[PDB]
Amino acid sequence: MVGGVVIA
Amino acid sequence: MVGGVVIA
Amino acid sequence: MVGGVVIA
Amino acid sequence: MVGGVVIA
Repeated sequence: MVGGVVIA
Repeated sequence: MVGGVVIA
Repeated sequence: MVGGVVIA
Repeated sequence: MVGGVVIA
């Protein structure tokens, strides 16, 4: 699993 | 700005 | 699991 | 301004 999140 | 990332 | 929240 | 982030 590779995963990523942003709130900008 | 909030970020995060994983493996795995 | 990867989660993120902003209030602003 | 309130932010939060997690794994996992």
